[PDB]
Amino acid sequence: NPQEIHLENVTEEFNMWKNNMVEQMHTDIISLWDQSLKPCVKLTPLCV
Amino acid sequence: ENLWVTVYYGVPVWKDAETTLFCASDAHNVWATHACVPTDPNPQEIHLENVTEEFNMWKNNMVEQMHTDIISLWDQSLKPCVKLTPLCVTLQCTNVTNNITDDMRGELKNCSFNMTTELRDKKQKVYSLFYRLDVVQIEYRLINCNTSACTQACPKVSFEPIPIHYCAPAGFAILKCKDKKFNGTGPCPSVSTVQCTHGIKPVVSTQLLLNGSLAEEEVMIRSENITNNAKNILVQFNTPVQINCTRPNNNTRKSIRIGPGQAFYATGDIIGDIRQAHCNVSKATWNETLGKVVKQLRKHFGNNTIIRFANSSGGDLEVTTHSFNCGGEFFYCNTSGLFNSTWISNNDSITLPCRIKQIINMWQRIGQCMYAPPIQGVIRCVSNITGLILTRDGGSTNSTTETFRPGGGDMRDNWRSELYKYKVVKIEPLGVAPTRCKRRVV
Amino acid sequence: QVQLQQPGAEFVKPGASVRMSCKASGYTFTSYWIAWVKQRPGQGLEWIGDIYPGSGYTNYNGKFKNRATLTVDTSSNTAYMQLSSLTSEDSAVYYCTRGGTTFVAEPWLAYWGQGTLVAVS
Amino acid sequence: DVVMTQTPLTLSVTIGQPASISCKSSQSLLDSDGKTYLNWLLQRPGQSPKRLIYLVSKLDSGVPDRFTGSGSGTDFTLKISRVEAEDLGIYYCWQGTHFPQTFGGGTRLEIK
Amino acid sequence: DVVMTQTPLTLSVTIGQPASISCKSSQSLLDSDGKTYLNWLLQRPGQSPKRLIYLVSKLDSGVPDRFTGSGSGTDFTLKISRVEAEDLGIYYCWQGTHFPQTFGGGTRLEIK
Amino acid sequence: AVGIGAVFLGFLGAAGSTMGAASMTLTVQARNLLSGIVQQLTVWGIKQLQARVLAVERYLRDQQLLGIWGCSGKLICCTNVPWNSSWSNRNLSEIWDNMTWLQWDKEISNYTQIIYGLLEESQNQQEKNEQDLLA
Amino acid sequence: AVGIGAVFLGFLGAAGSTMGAASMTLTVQARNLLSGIVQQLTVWGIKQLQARVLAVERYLRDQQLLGIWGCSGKLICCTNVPWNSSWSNRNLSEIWDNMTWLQWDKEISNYTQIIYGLLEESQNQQEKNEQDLLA
Amino acid sequence: AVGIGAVFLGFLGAAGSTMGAASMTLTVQARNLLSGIVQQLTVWGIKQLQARVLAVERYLRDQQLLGIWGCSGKLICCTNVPWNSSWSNRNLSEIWDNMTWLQWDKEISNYTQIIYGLLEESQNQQEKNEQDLLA
Ligand SMILES: *[C@@H]1O[C@H](CO)[C@@H](O[C@@H]2O[C@H](CO)[C@@H](O[C@@H]3O[C@H](CO)[C@@H](O)[C@H](O[C@H]4O[C@H](CO)[C@@H](O)[C@H](O)[C@@H]4O)[C@@H]3O)[C@H](O)[C@H]2NC(C)=O)[C@H](O)[C@H]1NC(C)=O
Ligand SMILES: *[C@@H]1O[C@H](CO)[C@@H](O[C@@H]2O[C@H](CO)[C@@H](O[C@@H]3O[C@H](CO)[C@@H](O)[C@H](O)[C@@H]3O)[C@H](O)[C@H]2NC(C)=O)[C@H](O)[C@H]1NC(C)=O
Ligand SMILES: *[C@@H]1O[C@H](CO)[C@@H](O[C@@H]2O[C@H](CO)[C@@H](O[C@@H]3O[C@H](CO)[C@@H](O)[C@H](O)[C@@H]3O)[C@H](O)[C@H]2NC(C)=O)[C@H](O)[C@H]1NC(C)=O
Ligand SMILES: *[C@@H]1O[C@H](CO)[C@@H](O[C@@H]2O[C@H](CO)[C@@H](O[C@@H]3O[C@H](CO)[C@@H](O)[C@H](O)[C@@H]3O)[C@H](O)[C@H]2NC(C)=O)[C@H](O)[C@H]1NC(C)=O
Ligand SMILES: *[C@@H]1O[C@H](CO)[C@@H](O[C@@H]2O[C@H](CO)[C@@H](O[C@@H]3O[C@H](CO)[C@@H](O)[C@H](O)[C@@H]3O)[C@H](O)[C@H]2NC(C)=O)[C@H](O)[C@H]1NC(C)=O
Ligand SMILES: *[C@@H]1O[C@H](CO)[C@@H](O[C@@H]2O[C@H](CO)[C@@H](O[C@@H]3O[C@H](CO)[C@@H](O)[C@H](O)[C@@H]3O)[C@H](O)[C@H]2NC(C)=O)[C@H](O)[C@H]1NC(C)=O
Ligand SMILES: *[C@@H]1O[C@H](CO)[C@@H](O[C@@H]2O[C@H](CO)[C@@H](O)[C@H](O)[C@H]2NC(C)=O)[C@H](O)[C@H]1NC(C)=O
Ligand SMILES: *[C@@H]1O[C@H](CO)[C@@H](O[C@@H]2O[C@H](CO)[C@@H](O)[C@H](O)[C@H]2NC(C)=O)[C@H](O)[C@H]1NC(C)=O
Ligand SMILES: *[C@@H]1O[C@H](CO)[C@@H](O[C@@H]2O[C@H](CO)[C@@H](O)[C@H](O)[C@H]2NC(C)=O)[C@H](O)[C@H]1NC(C)=O
Ligand SMILES: *[C@@H]1O[C@H](CO)[C@@H](O)[C@H](O)[C@H]1NC(C)=O
Ligand SMILES: *[C@@H]1O[C@H](CO)[C@@H](O)[C@H](O)[C@H]1NC(C)=O
Ligand SMILES: *[C@@H]1O[C@H](CO)[C@@H](O)[C@H](O)[C@H]1NC(C)=O
Ligand SMILES: *[C@@H]1O[C@H](CO)[C@@H](O)[C@H](O)[C@H]1NC(C)=O
Ligand SMILES: *[C@@H]1O[C@H](CO)[C@@H](O)[C@H](O)[C@H]1NC(C)=O
Ligand SMILES: *[C@@H]1O[C@H](CO)[C@@H](O)[C@H](O)[C@H]1NC(C)=O
Ligand SMILES: *[C@@H]1O[C@H](CO)[C@@H](O)[C@H](O)[C@H]1NC(C)=O
Ligand SMILES: *[C@@H]1O[C@H](CO)[C@@H](O)[C@H](O)[C@H]1NC(C)=O
Ligand SMILES: *[C@@H]1O[C@H](CO)[C@@H](O)[C@H](O)[C@H]1NC(C)=O
Ligand SMILES: *[C@@H]1O[C@H](CO)[C@@H](O)[C@H](O)[C@H]1NC(C)=O
Ligand SMILES: *[C@@H]1O[C@H](CO)[C@@H](O)[C@H](O)[C@H]1NC(C)=O
Ligand SMILES: *[C@@H]1O[C@H](CO)[C@@H](O)[C@H](O)[C@H]1NC(C)=O
Ligand SMILES: *[C@@H]1O[C@H](CO)[C@@H](O)[C@H](O)[C@H]1NC(C)=O
Ligand SMILES: *[C@@H]1O[C@H](CO)[C@@H](O)[C@H](O)[C@H]1NC(C)=O
Ligand SMILES: *[C@@H]1O[C@H](CO)[C@@H](O)[C@H](O)[C@H]1NC(C)=O
Ligand SMILES: *[C@@H]1O[C@H](CO)[C@@H](O)[C@H](O)[C@H]1NC(C)=O
Repeated sequence: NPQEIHLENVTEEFNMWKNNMVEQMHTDIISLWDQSLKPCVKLTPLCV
Repeated sequence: ENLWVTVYYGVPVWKDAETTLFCASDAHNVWATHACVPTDPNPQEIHLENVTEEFNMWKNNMVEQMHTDIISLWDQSLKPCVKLTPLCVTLQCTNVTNNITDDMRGELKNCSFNMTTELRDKKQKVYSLFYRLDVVQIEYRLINCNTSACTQACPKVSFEPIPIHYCAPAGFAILKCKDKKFNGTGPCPSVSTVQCTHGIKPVVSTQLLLNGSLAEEEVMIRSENITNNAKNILVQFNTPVQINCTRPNNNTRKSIRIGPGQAFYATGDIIGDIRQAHCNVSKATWNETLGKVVKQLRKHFGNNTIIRFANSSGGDLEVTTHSFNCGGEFFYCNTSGLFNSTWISNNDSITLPCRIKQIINMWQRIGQCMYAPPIQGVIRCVSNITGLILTRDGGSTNSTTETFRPGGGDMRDNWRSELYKYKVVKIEPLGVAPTRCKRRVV
Repeated sequence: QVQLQQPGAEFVKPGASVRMSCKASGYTFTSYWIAWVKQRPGQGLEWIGDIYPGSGYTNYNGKFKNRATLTVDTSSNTAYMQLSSLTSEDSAVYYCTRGGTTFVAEPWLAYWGQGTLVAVS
Repeated sequence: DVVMTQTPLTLSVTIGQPASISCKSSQSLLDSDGKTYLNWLLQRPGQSPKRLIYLVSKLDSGVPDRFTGSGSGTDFTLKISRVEAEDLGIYYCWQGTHFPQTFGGGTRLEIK
Repeated sequence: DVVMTQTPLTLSVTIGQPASISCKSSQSLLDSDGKTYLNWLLQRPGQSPKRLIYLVSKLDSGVPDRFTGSGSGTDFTLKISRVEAEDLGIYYCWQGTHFPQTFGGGTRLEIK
Repeated sequence: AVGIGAVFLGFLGAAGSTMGAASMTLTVQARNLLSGIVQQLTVWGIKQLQARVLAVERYLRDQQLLGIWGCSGKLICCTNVPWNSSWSNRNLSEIWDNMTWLQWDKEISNYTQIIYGLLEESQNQQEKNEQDLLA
Repeated sequence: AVGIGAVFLGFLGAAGSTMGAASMTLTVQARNLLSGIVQQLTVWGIKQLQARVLAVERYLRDQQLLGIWGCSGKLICCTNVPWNSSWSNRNLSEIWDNMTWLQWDKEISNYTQIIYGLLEESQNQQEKNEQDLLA
Repeated sequence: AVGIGAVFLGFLGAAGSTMGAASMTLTVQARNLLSGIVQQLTVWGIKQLQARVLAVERYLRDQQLLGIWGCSGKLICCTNVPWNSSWSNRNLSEIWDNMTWLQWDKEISNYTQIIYGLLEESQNQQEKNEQDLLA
């Protein structure tokens, strides 16, 4: 139930390319990538 | 008429409690790591008059807190770089005889070994120069091989000391005395409180304090039970004594790949002459500094006693010799020249033959270790001598002609000279006061 | 004797800064208030500011919109003032005067010093 | 704020005559404690400022007999029986109850 | 606290006479609920303590006709019409409204 | 007269002044119980959380405690509770204007729980009378 | 008479007694919501933080909830809001002195949000009237 | 007539209405400062703790702030402190029923600390007067 509410008689400023949400997601998924790669086999002995 | 009780909130009250503090650093590294919240440059210190407070040196938890804190930082900073497991191969070593001074004959050992290359199915022959205090005959193997193998100091993450500010959480306060005659423990009539302490350099030493905070007016001998010889005596000077330390060798660094994306840095081939590392301290300044120390020390002992000084009482290399971490290269130095004098009631430098051990064993936790890569070119050092950590010798008869020797070496004592003023207290805002009060009944 | 030592005279340049010291001697510096005063030869005395050598609390005159930063040192018994970056017309002598106690406050202006000639040029 | 004005801008006096100087306050300075902390200081020409009267009823140390501080509420005055070279100068009436601690406007004593 | 004292320290009685014993309270024991929980217990010489009167108006089980508890407020009394071997003993008046639940001082009934 | 015994004596500044003069400095004390760490890996990550939670929890215990006593929302509040005079046979002038608060709390620290043991009982009672008047 | 229905019946001890007798035991209940973990690695490190924060968060929700209703600072407070009689057609004597509180909350748990849906409206309405009188 | 300017305009809904009409919507705003994360490894473990503590700490700072002012426990409360008229030479009708609140705070944000610098002084002064009447 994503209750979205409309605010009338108002204006707001949005700063694209300065939003921290973009930075937050970029660092967040990289942490998930590193987290998911730790628990399985390393490939050290394949450099023969 | 009969007085009643009133509830008071926020009234100033102090209770002796100790908790976890917080770190703050001024504007990668090992101490700060750009992680501690910056401290604003307005350290508002406030003087509380008409008050006295008790300070318990050698019982402060700040000393314990810092000791455990930096060790955690040391372990944290060592995890992300190459381990040195494959360096324990047999070492077929040889002496170095190319332009060698007689004083360092047989110190460096040119060595060769069959350590592996990046490819798992190929080997390589690599030669490197190791100090005598890093190899042991079986022909040779590393000193730490039979003990747990250790990593290599991440080359980029220097260990240069950085002042660190300690601040207590909200609801707690830190009190610092200001009396210039402050002993180890006792009331101070100049109590003051500050949210964050001044810059504290975690620089390391065992015998001579380096880059410490000097005393205010006179040399102070801060010590608990003094008739007991088993506890160290901490001395803080009042005028710094300049100390020069340098490494004359023009060393070069060789990079050897050990595995996939894992490189090890070796020593050599050395360039130029072979000269022993030496430190220098002015003769005139040291004699004056020692004379002042005994003058104040004589106020706690007999006046007619003949005070003598001597080198350490022997033991393991870690504690018997002076240690420091100037320029990222460790030095173990023999300080027998700074304590060869006798004092009776009523030329510009000293040559200190120093030593270098490349494999480092840190705090006496024996399961850890680390490697410090060499640094190209000569290394120069300029530091300040601020005090000594002496020890009292036993067997004295009738307490006459007493002597002291340098010793100790425990890391806690070094910070105690910086955290003796600061103690942590707790705020008790709640309180009750008796007066003639009548609540307005509804 | 209660004396407030001040530097003789300082010659500074536009765009530079000054370290206006005021030494405290012959009394307890942790209680008495400290305030600065201007003595323009052609104008009357003006209130510059006030610094409390204890808690470090600072108060500034309304006309100054916090153009100055006041600092004190309880160890060396000294007081310092920043301008900051004053200009030509403010070239005059400033006096570091000692105030009274924060409780009684009646003895204000008890003692003065000699001042320092600030002539930015 | 409460301004401090003094009627005499120039006061021509010869040695051996009584001098009169007064000051005014826009609002009464009677503090809750029951005192008036007004100060009458005679700033010497080039020397450090020196107070002459504090707590106008009371007088400072090194009492000069000629100076007699008086006044309360809105009116403040300081009567001098005889004129000396020291008397020749600038007097400042300083309020000590409200913020800011404004000084006087300055009354000049000169011989013409 | 409220002390419980009894006038008779020694009470000489022969078989077949009326015995009188009383107790006092420093402060009135009338509880807010409207009752007096005072207990009159006759502790036997070496046996377990046994209550005789609770809620002095009320009486305990195994009612003895001779015992008649009475009294309120400050005065408490217990009248016995005839004396028996059981009567000879020590009586304790126990307050039951305030803290602590103090017992009586003890009145001894002996034949001399 | 700008120098009045007031807030600018500094946080904890009243600890050296008499108890009476310290009453006006009780507002500078409550403000420094939460802030100071507003601006912002294991080391210093858990420590920051542990310190922040402890500071928040500590302030709550007092806010709760004042809530049960009915003094919440009033920095200086009092109830109709009398106290056993044996604790301190001293006059008002002999308590407030002649001795510092720091050593005061030490003497009566023994009865801190006992004196607290009377505040809540009366506050609940005071509610009970209001309920009786209410009904 | 030391035995009075009071705190010493124990934490949660009034849960077996009637609602009327449980009113005097409402102070032993608010005290045991924060303390108990005053005295003090991944296991048991994060768990301690998670438990402490949850306990603090849970208590604050009620404190905030009472704050909006205007009953904060009073353990037993009541507003002027009437209630729909259809929820429970019972007498005062038929509610307080004849039935335990535990099964009570079960019956009226359906209208917990509805009854809450009237408290805050009245409190804000009370403030508005005070604003009108204020002005 | 079910449509009245009231809570159902939505959380933050009054931000587009005039200041006067926004007064009745101040209860929907305090409720959404704690909840929302009631229902529940490094990633998202520390983050959850950091977010929860910050939300609790932020709300407490305001609760403490209202506590010092003496307005705690009342959603709409005012003290007796006057204000320097130079800040806003406007009439009541010229403030409440003709302009939104969002731009109002921007103009007066300069004196937020100054106006706060008078509230606590008066509240402590009020307590001192009550102490005098109390004594
Ligand atoms: C006690 O305090 C003094 C005061 O600072 C301190 O002396 C300092 O020593 C360091 C180490 O030599 C000096 O900084 C070095 O300067 C040389 C020459 O310019 C540089 O080559 C060094 O760079 C190396 O280290 C960097 C990391 O620190 C690396 O990033 C770099 O790649 C190089 O490997 C380094 O910058 C410093 O200038 C002096 N300070 C002064 C004021 O002279 C002394 O070391 C302290 N005592 C102890 C025991 O540490
Ligand atoms: C080691 O000891 C020497 C003294 O033997 C220290 O030298 C002193 O260094 C301080 C700064 O750290 C100097 O004070 C500075 O003076 C300049 C003006 O020259 C001023 O602008 C600064 O703000 C600061 O006050 C001091 O003059 C200087 N003294 C001497 C005799 O040289 C040296 O700093 C010590 N080093 C360490 C690492 O402890
Ligand atoms: C630390 O350094 C000191 C000197 O700086 C070392 O002491 C030195 O030890 C040697 C070896 O014993 C001494 O040489 C011999 O002395 C005897 C004395 O009778 C003499 O007969 C021999 O012919 C030979 O010269 C040397 O004199 C002595 N130095 C001094 C100043 O006395 C010390 O061994 C060093 N310790 C460590 C752990 O490095
Ligand atoms: C620290 O202790 C000293 C003890 O001497 C205090 O000195 C006294 O301070 C007061 C006010 O600060 C001085 O003024 C007095 O005020 C009272 C109350 O207004 C008044 O009734 C007296 O007549 C007097 O004017 C007092 O002269 C001074 N000397 C004394 C008491 O001998 C000092 O105030 C204390 N400071 C702090 C911060 O606690
Ligand atoms: C648990 O339930 C039993 C049910 O029998 C309760 O027994 C009753 O307890 C009350 C007081 O605890 C006894 O005294 C009564 O008190 C009322 C009010 O003061 C009074 O009006 C009565 O005349 C009576 O004296 C009562 O005799 C006793 N027996 C019954 C009700 O048959 C017990 O109290 C309950 N315990 C708890 C902890 O809830
Ligand atoms: C957004 O802004 C518009 C601007 O036109 C607002 O329109 C006005 O809204 C009001 C009520 O919502 C309408 O009724 C008026 O009410 C007042 C007060 O009860 C009454 O005195 C008037 O006579 C009128 O009936 C009004 O007709 C309407 N038009 C206007 C003002 O030109 C709208 O309400 C605003 N909405 C929000 C959510 O802020
Ligand atoms: C430390 O002091 C020693 C002793 O004075 C210095 O040794 C000198 O070295 C130079 C060569 O650079 C020789 O010419 C001198 O003859 C040596 N002195 C003596 C007494 O033999 C050394 O250079 C100093 N080192 C530093 C870094 O200061
Ligand atoms: C220690 O080393 C320094 C630098 O090699 C020597 O030179 C001094 O350097 C400082 C600057 O750090 C100057 O202020 C001094 O004037 C220099 N002194 C001289 C004599 O040139 C210094 O002499 C050395 N001191 C000792 C005791 O060895
Ligand atoms: C401390 O100094 C003394 C100097 O007397 C050293 O004593 C000599 O030590 C060497 C080896 O270290 C021996 O070969 C000599 O026979 C010793 N001579 C005497 C007279 O003792 C002592 O070794 C030094 N110890 C330390 C730890 O520096
Ligand atoms: C190497 O140096 C050591 C040092 O004592 C010596 O014993 C050994 O004989 C030397 N060997 C050669 C081949 O020079
Ligand atoms: C390295 O390998 C070569 C080639 O077999 C061999 O001659 C030499 O002895 C080896 N060295 C070591 C230390 O094993
Ligand atoms: C490792 O070898 C050295 C060489 O003497 C010895 O001193 C040390 O005790 C040994 N350590 C272990 C754990 O065997
Ligand atoms: C400091 O402590 C020592 C040891 O208890 C004591 O002898 C001395 O008197 C104290 N005071 C000073 C000024 O040293
Ligand atoms: C140590 O302290 C005790 C008392 O603190 C004292 O009696 C004794 O003389 C001191 N010295 C020794 C060696 O015990
Ligand atoms: C070490 O020995 C190797 C092998 O002979 C030689 O190439 C190298 O130059 C030597 N290094 C030094 C410093 O003598
Ligand atoms: C150091 O001082 C002592 C004290 O008398 C003196 O005997 C000695 O000669 C001095 N040494 C130097 C090098 O000045
Ligand atoms: C040693 O002499 C000083 C004065 O030079 C004196 O103050 C001190 O008491 C003396 N020491 C002893 C143990 O008497
Ligand atoms: C101390 O220095 C003198 C100076 O010649 C020397 O003879 C003596 O052997 C030295 N002693 C020590 C222990 O260093
Ligand atoms: C060391 O030797 C190399 C050889 O070319 C030279 O480039 C370098 O400058 C030397 N380093 C020093 C510190 O003299
Ligand atoms: C006196 O102390 C007792 C406990 O010792 C306590 O019960 C009583 O309430 C106290 N008196 C007053 C008036 O509080
Ligand atoms: C307070 O308690 C301590 C220890 O519990 C005791 O030593 C002291 O005498 C007590 N003081 C009073 C006034 O009861
Ligand atoms: C009765 O219930 C309705 C909803 O079913 C509600 O709107 C109304 O307010 C209730 N009556 C009272 C008096 O609260
Ligand atoms: C309460 O709600 C439940 C389920 O929502 C329902 O079974 C029950 O009958 C309801 N009780 C009343 C009194 O409305
Ligand atoms: C007017 O503003 C000044 C500061 O500029 C302030 O001190 C004063 O209290 C204000 N007036 C009122 C009535 O608040
Ligand atoms: C508020 O402050 C800002 C910057 O601090 C300034 O630009 C603006 O003019 C100020 N407004 C008022 C009304 O003082």
